[PDB]
Amino acid sequence: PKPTKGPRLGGSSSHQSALLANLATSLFEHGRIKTTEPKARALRPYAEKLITHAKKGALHNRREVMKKIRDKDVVHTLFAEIGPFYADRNGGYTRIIKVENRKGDNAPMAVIELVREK
Amino acid sequence: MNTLDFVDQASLRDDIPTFSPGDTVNVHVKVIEGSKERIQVFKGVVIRRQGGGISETFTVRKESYGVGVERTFPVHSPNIDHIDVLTRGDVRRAKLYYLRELRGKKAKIKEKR
Amino acid sequence: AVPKRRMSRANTRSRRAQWKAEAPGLVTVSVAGQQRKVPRRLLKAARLGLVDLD
Amino acid sequence: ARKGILGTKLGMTQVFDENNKVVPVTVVKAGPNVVTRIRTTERDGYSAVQLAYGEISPRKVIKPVAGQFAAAGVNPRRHVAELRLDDEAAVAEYEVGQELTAEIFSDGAYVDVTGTSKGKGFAGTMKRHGFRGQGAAHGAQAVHRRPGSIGGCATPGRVFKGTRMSGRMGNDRVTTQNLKVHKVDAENGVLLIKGAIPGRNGGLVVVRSAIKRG
Amino acid sequence: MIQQESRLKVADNTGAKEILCIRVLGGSSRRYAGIGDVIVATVKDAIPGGNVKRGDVVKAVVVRTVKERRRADGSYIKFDENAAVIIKNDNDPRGTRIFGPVGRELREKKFMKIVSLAPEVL
RNA sequence: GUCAGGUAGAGAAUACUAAGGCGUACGAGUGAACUAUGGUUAAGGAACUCGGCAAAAUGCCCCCGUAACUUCGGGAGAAG
RNA sequence: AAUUCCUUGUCGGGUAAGUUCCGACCUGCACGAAUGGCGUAACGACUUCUCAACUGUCUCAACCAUAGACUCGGCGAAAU
RNA sequence: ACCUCGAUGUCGGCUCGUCGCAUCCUGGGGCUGGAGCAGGUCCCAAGGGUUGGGCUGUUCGCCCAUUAAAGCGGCACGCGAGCUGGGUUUAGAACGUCGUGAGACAGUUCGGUCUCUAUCCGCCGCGCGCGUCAGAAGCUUGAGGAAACCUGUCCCUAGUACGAGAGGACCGGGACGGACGAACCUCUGGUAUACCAGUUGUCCCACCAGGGGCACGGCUGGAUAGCCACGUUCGGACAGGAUAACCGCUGAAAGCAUCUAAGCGGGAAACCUCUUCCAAGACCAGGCUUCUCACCCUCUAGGAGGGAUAAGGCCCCCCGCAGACCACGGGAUUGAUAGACCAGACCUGGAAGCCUAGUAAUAGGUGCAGGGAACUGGCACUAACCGGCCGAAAACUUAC
Ligand SMILES: [Mg+2]
Ligand SMILES: [Mg+2]
Ligand SMILES: [Mg+2]
Ligand SMILES: [Mg+2]
Ligand SMILES: [Mg+2]
Ligand SMILES: [Mg+2]
Ligand SMILES: [Mg+2]
Ligand SMILES: [Mg+2]
Ligand SMILES: [Mg+2]
Ligand SMILES: [Mg+2]
Ligand SMILES: [Mg+2]
Ligand SMILES: [Mg+2]
Ligand SMILES: [Mg+2]
Ligand SMILES: [Mg+2]
Ligand SMILES: [Mg+2]
Ligand SMILES: [Mg+2]
Ligand SMILES: [Mg+2]
Ligand SMILES: [Mg+2]
Ligand SMILES: [Mg+2]
Ligand SMILES: [Mg+2]
Ligand SMILES: [Mg+2]
Ligand SMILES: [Mg+2]
Ligand SMILES: [Mg+2]
Ligand SMILES: [Mg+2]
Ligand SMILES: [Mg+2]
Ligand SMILES: [Mg+2]
Ligand SMILES: [Mg+2]
Ligand SMILES: [Mg+2]
Ligand SMILES: [Mg+2]
Ligand SMILES: [Mg+2]
Ligand SMILES: [Mg+2]
Ligand SMILES: [Mg+2]
Ligand SMILES: [Mg+2]
Ligand SMILES: [Mg+2]
Ligand SMILES: [Mg+2]
Ligand SMILES: [Mg+2]
Ligand SMILES: [Mg+2]
Ligand SMILES: [Mg+2]
Ligand SMILES: [Mg+2]
Ligand SMILES: [Mg+2]
Ligand SMILES: [Mg+2]
Ligand SMILES: [Mg+2]
Ligand SMILES: [Mg+2]
Ligand SMILES: [Mg+2]
Ligand SMILES: [Mg+2]
Ligand SMILES: [Mg+2]
Ligand SMILES: [Mg+2]
Ligand SMILES: [Mg+2]
Ligand SMILES: [Mg+2]
Ligand SMILES: [Mg+2]
Ligand SMILES: [Mg+2]
Ligand SMILES: [Mg+2]
Ligand SMILES: [Mg+2]
Ligand SMILES: [Mg+2]
Ligand SMILES: [Mg+2]
Ligand SMILES: [Mg+2]
Ligand SMILES: [Mg+2]
Ligand SMILES: [Mg+2]
Ligand SMILES: [Mg+2]
Ligand SMILES: [Mg+2]
Ligand SMILES: [Mg+2]
Ligand SMILES: [Mg+2]
Ligand SMILES: [Mg+2]
Ligand SMILES: [Mg+2]
Ligand SMILES: [Mg+2]
Ligand SMILES: [Mg+2]
Ligand SMILES: [Mg+2]
Ligand SMILES: [Mg+2]
Ligand SMILES: [Mg+2]
Ligand SMILES: [Mg+2]
Ligand SMILES: [Mg+2]
Ligand SMILES: [Mg+2]
Ligand SMILES: [Mg+2]
Ligand SMILES: [Mg+2]
Ligand SMILES: [Mg+2]
Ligand SMILES: [Mg+2]
Ligand SMILES: [Mg+2]
Ligand SMILES: [Mg+2]
Ligand SMILES: [Mg+2]
Ligand SMILES: [Mg+2]
Ligand SMILES: [Mg+2]
Ligand SMILES: [Mg+2]
Ligand SMILES: [Mg+2]
Ligand SMILES: [Mg+2]
Ligand SMILES: [Mg+2]
Ligand SMILES: [Mg+2]
Repeated sequence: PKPTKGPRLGGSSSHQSALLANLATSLFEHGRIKTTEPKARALRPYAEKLITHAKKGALHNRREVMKKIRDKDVVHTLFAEIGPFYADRNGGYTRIIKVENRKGDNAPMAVIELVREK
Repeated sequence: MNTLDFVDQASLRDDIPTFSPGDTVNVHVKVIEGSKERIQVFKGVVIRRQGGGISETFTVRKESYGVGVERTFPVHSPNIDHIDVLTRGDVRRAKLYYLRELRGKKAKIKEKR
Repeated sequence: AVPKRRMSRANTRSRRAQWKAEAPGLVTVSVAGQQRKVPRRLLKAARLGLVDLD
Repeated sequence: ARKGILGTKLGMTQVFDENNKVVPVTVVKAGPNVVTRIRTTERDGYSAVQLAYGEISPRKVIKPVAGQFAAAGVNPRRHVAELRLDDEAAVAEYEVGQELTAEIFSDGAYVDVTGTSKGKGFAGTMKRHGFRGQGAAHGAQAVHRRPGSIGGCATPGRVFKGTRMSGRMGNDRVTTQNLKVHKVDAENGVLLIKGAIPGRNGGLVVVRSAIKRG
Repeated sequence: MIQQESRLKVADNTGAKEILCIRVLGGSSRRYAGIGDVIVATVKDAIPGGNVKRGDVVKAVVVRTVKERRRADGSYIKFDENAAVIIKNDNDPRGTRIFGPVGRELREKKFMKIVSLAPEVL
């Protein structure tokens, strides 16, 4: 999606990419994670485009998501559960809710989860 | 959609043939020589097409008396009255800038099948 | 550069005054049937039980 | 009299004249304006016409503004400005309620366009004031983009108010003047001006007649 | 778009075959010279048998430049090498023959002789 | 001071890796100026400057071919 | 002249323009023969002059990223 | 030899200026041994402008190509808590000269560390508080300031005035520029760290195929948005007032005369309006107008204190091409504010899988394919919430 406007999230351009990939893997694995608020705001669109890849079932889309994610259990669970689960939801698969600030650095925290209503 | 479409649909030109970079064309430009309208033909190879709709432009390259020449036109320019596609080229790029650095038989284009 | 003169108490207390904190604006939520106060930022997260009301 | 209208800057494109020359144009939506008030010397101290542009929901209108529009008799609009006129014979032809569109202007009409320029943030003296930089090599030490001298020694002993330094840039009223109206699309409520207009896209501009070239 | 201390291929048969710019004429403090802009130059290398010998300070006009030039109708003319012809103070070439194509802007700068003399005009 | 995996490689160089070992002790943000460290740059190409400082550039292997001068070894990886 | 104040000496070369440079001239303020004199191939992170190539050194600067600066939480100095 | 030796850093260049006028250009004139063209000299005029190189450490200066012109000066010979470090002024070495020597030389040559987190005034921007006799909001007037002002060539007038000839205008018109500035991103061009493609090395995804991590985004070829100049557009005006030098009119004192003494005029890039921008904390704190225009309690009834409110705003929330933070602007379910989704524009250049041809590397088809950020339009799917905090009036006097 649209790039980061300011300095990249993990401290460099390459760290932000792998950081997003790990965050998306954990979100798809557990269905809910708690991270910082900017990381969660960056992870929402990036994860939703992978979910869009999983919603439409083709070998080409599976290859694109394997390109980006690199975890085969998570790819299987995407295309077996999450894609079919969202066959009638048109976008907006995730949900960011703000939670209490961290203690060590007082970092604004947040939680991303997958919508389970329809 | 594409806000200024309603101001640009009016001046868009018909009768512009489909042509891609790599194509050999001759472009007929109408030119005034002391208010006397003559027609001058630039026969070359299309090396790019910068996308804009009404502001669409295309660049033609031609080797003339030992010096290369680039002529850049707006696709919907009304000085252009006619574009003839003579042959079709086989390229793998959208912008054949390397032709400015190659001279002669190495400035050749594969003939499209 | 280096301070030329020791700075006076009025001028010291003038911009020590700006180093203050502001109290967060709280609103009420009802959890487990009893009322608590939480920032409006954390209102939803309290309403679905993701902030630890001690 | 100095006619004018409020509108928005849609964008900019190009056209070709009859003699086949490309003309860069900025496109402005000079959408409808209702005049909401007259200013007169007998009452206000000067002659001017207050007119309103835009589309706004009445839910979003604050009660004083809604009341000021009710006293006029017109539905509220987002933006309100006014034209300074010169005399009362000029404001004889404006009445509270009536309309004015892009058809006030014509082909070849020179207009002055007032807008608000784009924000450039906190800018340094090279960007802001066109300062010459300093050397990139030959020994220059951490001064490749700094202003350097800002006065003289011990006389005057200060820095002469008005010295060009670095700070917030942009976001200012700008009037570009003697800009040709290439073509008024009368039916579509648009007018195409030869040149550039200050501000971002979808920003409020005031297109007035030109005083230097009227 | 030619600076001072820019080198231009001479494009007529005066005998010179390279020049270096000394000044751009047409105004005080001028910088660049596109097609049609007369410059003063020093001949940097010439055929030894010619009339225009090396080191001679001459007056030349640019006829083709590498940098693109916008035209009034929205079109552009761009060449692959910078070239000038050595002219007189009378605004006409010293040589008897122009080599290579020449940009069309010389016709509205009243370089009638050159435009007549170049094999084909762009 | 000792030991010295793989693949490119002349190599104990360099790139990536195995075993093994780390992520080393303030963080979270954020497109300000400015400083530092990297990158790219139309046209021109030393016009900069005390001075081509700094950058850019050449760079490897194999064939061909190499000057004035020389103390007859060289110069020489000349240059190309 | 690593030596010449006078001096930017004189003549030629080199540049579009030559107080440096090169080759000479001799009026050597104030060279000169083991505090050696005059040459000399090879060598030099030496000093000086030049050409080619190359370039953000420059015309004339623009943009991108990272570390600071900047904001939030923790700790928390200094010369004066 | 007056301050400074318990420290006032020294030349030239860079950056950035600022003022004078003793004017270099541009503007206005008087006299000429001024025919015209072009000058000489003096007077008035400081608004703007006043180039790039070679030689030299250079200032100075010599020269080269221009230019309307390439002004001279003050500001610690402006400016090193802004830069440099070629010069000069440590320590090394050498030449020449002086000295028995150690050494020395307003003699030369080669080398030779330029520190500092800004307290206060000053200056460039940005907020918080109170005030402008109720509390708010929209639009404004402008006192007072700041910005800007440059200029050439060609052509008509006119080969005319003038002149023997060569030569050749005043005045008034018309066209195009140079430098500078501002806004802008349609075009050109640059850049592109979550775009696309090719590709080398190595490791990995079991393997094939297809991909990924790392090597400056590994390198390479392009590249929409945004920022931008090398690009696009526009500007300096017109007119008026009062004048400088200068030119006068009518005119005494002084029967004639004189621009002056009484009075009346012409008169320049300088001054005042004019153009652009800031502007009511302009304390004479302004004007036009709209909205709310109310609800209690205590102290002891005189004034005060507290509280709940209206109109309105602020925070929280969703954002922005607005931005250091703050501020600013927009949205907040009566909703398209941002993300996703769908479509389009655009960028790359023809995905994967299959089939086929060839021993193969590979090529063709399916097929303007696949991928994809910023731009546009749809779409409440996801978040903009079952919300808190602020915030409204003594009277008196005269006139009416
Ligand atoms: Mg970015
Ligand atoms: Mg940054
Ligand atoms: Mg950080
Ligand atoms: Mg990397
Ligand atoms: Mg295209
Ligand atoms: Mg610079
Ligand atoms: Mg330093
Ligand atoms: Mg540096
Ligand atoms: Mg100082
Ligand atoms: Mg003072
Ligand atoms: Mg090894
Ligand atoms: Mg190693
Ligand atoms: Mg391990
Ligand atoms: Mg910041
Ligand atoms: Mg850099
Ligand atoms: Mg370049
Ligand atoms: Mg280039
Ligand atoms: Mg050179
Ligand atoms: Mg130089
Ligand atoms: Mg040189
Ligand atoms: Mg110089
Ligand atoms: Mg170097
Ligand atoms: Mg290098
Ligand atoms: Mg050889
Ligand atoms: Mg040799
Ligand atoms: Mg070799
Ligand atoms: Mg010497
Ligand atoms: Mg001597
Ligand atoms: Mg000498
Ligand atoms: Mg000489
Ligand atoms: Mg010599
Ligand atoms: Mg001895
Ligand atoms: Mg001796
Ligand atoms: Mg002896
Ligand atoms: Mg010896
Ligand atoms: Mg010798
Ligand atoms: Mg020798
Ligand atoms: Mg040695
Ligand atoms: Mg050394
Ligand atoms: Mg610039
Ligand atoms: Mg940082
Ligand atoms: Mg802190
Ligand atoms: Mg005494
Ligand atoms: Mg004293
Ligand atoms: Mg002292
Ligand atoms: Mg002291
Ligand atoms: Mg001191
Ligand atoms: Mg002291
Ligand atoms: Mg100064
Ligand atoms: Mg004077
Ligand atoms: Mg003057
Ligand atoms: Mg004069
Ligand atoms: Mg005179
Ligand atoms: Mg003025
Ligand atoms: Mg020198
Ligand atoms: Mg001065
Ligand atoms: Mg000084
Ligand atoms: Mg000075
Ligand atoms: Mg200094
Ligand atoms: Mg210093
Ligand atoms: Mg030194
Ligand atoms: Mg010594
Ligand atoms: Mg002795
Ligand atoms: Mg005023
Ligand atoms: Mg600007
Ligand atoms: Mg665009
Ligand atoms: Mg581009
Ligand atoms: Mg990618
Ligand atoms: Mg696999
Ligand atoms: Mg494979
Ligand atoms: Mg790889
Ligand atoms: Mg690894
Ligand atoms: Mg790339
Ligand atoms: Mg590129
Ligand atoms: Mg940009
Ligand atoms: Mg009389
Ligand atoms: Mg008289
Ligand atoms: Mg004041
Ligand atoms: Mg007020
Ligand atoms: Mg409110
Ligand atoms: Mg708001
Ligand atoms: Mg799309
Ligand atoms: Mg394919
Ligand atoms: Mg959209
Ligand atoms: Mg209250
Ligand atoms: Mg009172």
